[PDB]
Order: sequence, then C-alpha cells, then structure tokens
Amino acid sequence: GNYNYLYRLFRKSNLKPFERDISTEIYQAGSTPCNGVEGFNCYFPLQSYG
Amino acid sequence: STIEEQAKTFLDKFNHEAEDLFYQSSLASWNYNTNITEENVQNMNNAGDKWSAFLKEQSTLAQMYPLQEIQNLTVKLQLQALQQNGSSVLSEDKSKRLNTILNTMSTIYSTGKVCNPDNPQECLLLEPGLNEIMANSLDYNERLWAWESWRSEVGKQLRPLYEEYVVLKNEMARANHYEDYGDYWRGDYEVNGVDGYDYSRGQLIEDVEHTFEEIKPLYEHLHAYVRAKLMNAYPSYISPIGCLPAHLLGDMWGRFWTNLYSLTVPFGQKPNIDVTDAMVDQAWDAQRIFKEAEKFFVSVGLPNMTQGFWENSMLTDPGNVQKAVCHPTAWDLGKGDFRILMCTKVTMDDFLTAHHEMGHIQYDMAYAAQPFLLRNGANEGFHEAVGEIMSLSAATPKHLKSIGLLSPDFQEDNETEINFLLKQALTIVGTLPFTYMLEKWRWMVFKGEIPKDQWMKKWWEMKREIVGVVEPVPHDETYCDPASLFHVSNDYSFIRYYTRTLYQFQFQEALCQAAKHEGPLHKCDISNSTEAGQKLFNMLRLGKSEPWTLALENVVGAKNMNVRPLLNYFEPLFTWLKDQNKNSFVGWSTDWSPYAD
Repeated sequence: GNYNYLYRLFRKSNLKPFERDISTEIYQAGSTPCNGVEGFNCYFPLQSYG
Repeated sequence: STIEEQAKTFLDKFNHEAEDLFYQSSLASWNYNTNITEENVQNMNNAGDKWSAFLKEQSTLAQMYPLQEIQNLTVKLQLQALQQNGSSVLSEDKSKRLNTILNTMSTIYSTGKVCNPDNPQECLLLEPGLNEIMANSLDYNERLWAWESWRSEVGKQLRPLYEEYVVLKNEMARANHYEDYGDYWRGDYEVNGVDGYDYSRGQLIEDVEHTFEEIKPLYEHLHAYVRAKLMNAYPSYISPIGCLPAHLLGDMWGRFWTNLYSLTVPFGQKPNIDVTDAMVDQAWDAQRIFKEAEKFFVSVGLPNMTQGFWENSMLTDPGNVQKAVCHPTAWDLGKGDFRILMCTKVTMDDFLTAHHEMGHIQYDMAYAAQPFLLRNGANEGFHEAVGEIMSLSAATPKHLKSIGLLSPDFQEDNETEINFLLKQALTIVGTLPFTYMLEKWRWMVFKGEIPKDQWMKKWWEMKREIVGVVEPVPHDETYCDPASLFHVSNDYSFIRYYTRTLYQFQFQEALCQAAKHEGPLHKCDISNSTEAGQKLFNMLRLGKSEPWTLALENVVGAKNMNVRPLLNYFEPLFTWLKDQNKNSFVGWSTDWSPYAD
C-alpha cells in the first residue's frame, strides 16, 4: 500500500476553485461533534492510499 | 448537525475503514488459501482479530445511535446490519463458552474418524473417505457400519455440546430480540418499513412448508421410483411400503441422492450428456472454459471482464509447492479485486463448478457500486441462484452445440431428456425435503419445540414422515445425528439451500420467459438474449440495497415464495414418474424399519 499518497476524509465545508486544502481540518466521525475536542469521534483528517 | 447526519458521517467513515480492512483480510485469505504455511496462519489470526475488533467497535458505535431516529432506508439498513452484536449481546464468559463449544463441535465434525472393529489401525475420516466409500460401494453392511459409526462416535460426543451450543445460540438471539436462534437466523429474510414488501421471520417457515407440500406428490413419486429401483437392487433390505434406509441414499444424512443415480437410471443404455471426450479432443482448458463463458455472457448482454481477475486468479492446478485449496470459491476482495478458488481439470463437472464460481463473481461485482455493507446478496439464497441459473443455461445441450463442445449431430430424444430430468431431480429435489426437515428440526431445537429426552426419536419419527426415510438401526437420544452435518456443527443456516433452489428455479423461468424460449424448460438456453441479461443485472446490481422480496417481484413477478417454475421444469418428469410408479406404492409407511423383524 503506497501510503505516501493520501486522500482527505475530514473536511467541514466544501472547496473553492483551486483551493489548497493543506490544513488538516477535522470533522466528527462518530456521534459527538469534535468542536475543538480531540480523541473520540475525531480520527485522522485524511486516510492513506492502500 | 442532526443525529441522522452524524449517523451518515459515521457510516461513511466506517465504510472507508472497513473497505481497507476487509481488502487486507481478503488478500491475506487468498494468500493463505494459495499457500498453506505457518506465517499464512499467523496472518489469518492477525486479520481475523483486526476484523473482529473493528466489527465489534463499529457495532457498538452504531448501537448507541437509536435506530428509530434514522429515516433514510439505506442508512437504516446499513445501521441494522451493523447494530447487531451477535453472541456479544450476552456476557463475555457466555460468549467465550459459546465460541469454544462451536470450535470444539466443528473440530469433532471435521476430525470425525471411524475405525473398523476388525482393524483398529484402519481409521478413516468422514471426508473424503466415508462419503465416497459408501457412495461408490453399494454394500449394505459396509454402508450401515459407516453410517452407525459416524453418527455414534460424533453424535454421542456432540449431544451435550449441541445442547449447550443450541441454548447459547438461543440466549444471544433472545437478547438480540428473537424468540429463538432460528428466529435470529430468519431475521435475515425479515423486511421492515417497506410497504407491500415487509416480510416476517415466520413467513419464511410458512412459505417453505407450503412449497414442500406443493412438491409432496412429486417427492412421493420420486421416492416410490427410488424404492422400486432399490427393489430391483436390494429387494430383501427394504419393505415395499416401508421407508428407505438412511445409509442407502448416497450420504449418511440422505441429502444427496445422485449417488443412487446408477441404481435409479431410467435408461441405462442411453448415454449421459457429456462432451468431456470432445473437451479433451478440442484441446481446450479452464482458460478456454472462461473464454467460452465470457462469450456466453456477451451473448446475454453482460460486459467484458477485467484482466486483473485473469492475472490474480488461478484456473488450473498450481503444482504442489504452492499448495492451494481446491474447494470452489468466489472472492470479492474489495476495491475491484476478485478471485476464484478452483482446480478445474479437463472435465465437465469442474467445468460447471467453475461456471458457477465465476457467476458468483459476476453477481459480486454486479453490485460492487453498492456501499460496503450492501456489497452482498439480498438474502442467503439469492447469491447461489445467480450462479445456478447461468450454470444450468450453459449446461443445456443448445449452448454446448453453439460453442462447439457438443457436435451438432447430437439428438435430443425422449429417453435422454428423461435421464437428464431424473439426474437433475436427484441432484436438486433429493435434498429439498431433507433441507426442510433439517431446518425445521433445527428451528424446533432452537424454538425448543422438540423435546430433549425425545429429540432424536422425534427426528427419526418425522424422518419417516417428511423424508420417508427410516434409520437402519435405532439411535438413542445420546446420538446427535443432525449435528453430524457441517451446517449444524459449524453454525450455518440450512434453509439457504431450499431458498436458493426456489430462487434459481424462479430466475431460470423468468429468464426463459424474457428470452421467449420455445420448448421444455430443461432445454432452455438463455444465450443470445441481451434483454434477459439486462433484466437480471437490474437485480444483480442492487445486491442487498433493496428488499429481497422486492427483487424477486421485480425479476420473476411473484413476491411470495412458490415452486411453480419447479412444477413447470419437472412436469414431464412428474408424468414419467407417475407412469413408472403404477406398480410401486407411492409414498412411504412409518411403521417398517430395517431393524424390525
């Protein structure tokens, strides 16, 4: 798995034409919204390409 | 935002993680199947632990979501497929005990060995020793000894284990909101929230019973013909009205009667439909089998098939250094990865088996676009029927003649058609009464209907009624003969075979109707019919995204379970059996037994 390449999975909003989404934006992945809280329901922002 | 939106995001994340995890597990599984080594078993352990831990974690994370607040049908289906916790619904100790009992029971069934009394060192397992030996050798004494020993050295040990396993499987089902573990397994067919398609778990039982009583005259006539042939073979071992022995059916459980075909051939002088000689002469191979099969699918409108399967999958024997399992299997490893477990030699049985496995693969990537949970069949019977219908269509003489395997000079007379129909009956409906009998007995055991200190006896009793087959020698309640089968001993539902046979008959009839086939149903070839292929793919692409009853109504036009396609298929054979049984009593009598003088 070439994990050097990754795809963003956490992104609160949409994107604009030619937007650098380098920022590791975090959005809830379970039930409790993150809202600045890390740990539960807040996984890695992006997933490696297996 | 809302709880439903949070559940959707959680399901998306779960799908994203589970796709990769299942892909890695399936890759490891294919490597282990193609290479049985210690490190391969190690990565089985690792992949199984990872998959189980992730599945339990996501089951809990779906559980805290109240299923009532979600209104999207797909999200509801995915959550209810995930919200189930299985044996973990009980205490951890109870779940561990149930798992250990299952492991011990499966080991005892798989390692079930019987030793001849005259030779203690001569011990043979159930497979491939006992089954093949008594299927080929027709000796009454040897078959009876093998049957009794197999059901004794296994059933006696498995009876307390079965009683624990049963109640344990039941208590989880209970806590899982189910009257019994039979209801837990029937919940797969349950449909909820769909107007005009909702299905109750007991409705499956009622439909199976209705279909069984519909086929009852045909089954009775087939039993009468088999009894007449056995009279021609072993007149002194069976009563003309008594039920057949359990060891004189081709298998200890009586599931498959095809081994009796040699004893029950209608026209022995008439050759069987077999182009294996031409298969060798044409210098074809499993690759050529796959090529002809792909051409057939092109004729029915299916698209071309990816070369990645060709490179990854194996079609012949890979020598012996890379030891590989020859059991027929289809593999949807995920993310466009598909594989086949076959050892197809230059034969016709392996030809049809490879056809079936590849058709399973075709059904698999038909619904590949569905999400990870929905990348599966609607029920436990639809998956096999998809392969069954196309295997039957490709096994028809018309397809063989078109592909050149069968010479055009071959003629289809009445005797050859009767032989083919009787072979198909022995292969298909020789287990349908047995499937209903065992599933109902297992259902009874889980629903506690049957009585323990009477269970086995009750078994034998309706063995004399549902099956019309009586045990050659009595078996006490210490015997656990039903648990001697793989499905009971490995926690597998048994009604799947009955349902898949019904679905295959219905789908074949629907395909023939859409293809405007003229002639008998058993001679129907769906080749060169793109409309039927598209209609089939319409359900195939859905997978389990839609109710299984909805898929059946969309394909065959009938939502309720029925054997009308089976009746159409076997009507000439039904008339032939009725004519042949003019002298032999049709049915059975429960009074007579081989152990009664």
